[PDB]
Amino acid sequence: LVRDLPQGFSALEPLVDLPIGINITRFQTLLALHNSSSGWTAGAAAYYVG
Amino acid sequence: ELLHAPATVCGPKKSTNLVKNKCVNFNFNGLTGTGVLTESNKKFLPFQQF
Repeated sequence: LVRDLPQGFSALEPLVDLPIGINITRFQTLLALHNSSSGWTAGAAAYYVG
Repeated sequence: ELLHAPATVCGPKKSTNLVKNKCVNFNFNGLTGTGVLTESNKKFLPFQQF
């Protein structure tokens, strides 16, 4: 239990190769809950981007 | 053709056997050199090669 990111250390292991030759300029992500009663809507959660 | 993108098409690799406890040359996925290969008592992480 914590209200924020943990006071510790962890190293990140590699997942993919993907030799993709694309010139990337920007970024956009998304996932939310959408019911069928009141039409398209949104959930209530946040994610971190650094 | 080949201009900028990383190779996506190549031919077969004519590999051979492996000789231990002898002075031999070697080539591990392009990593060339010489010496004697012996059983190690140490471990690599699952994704580490050299």
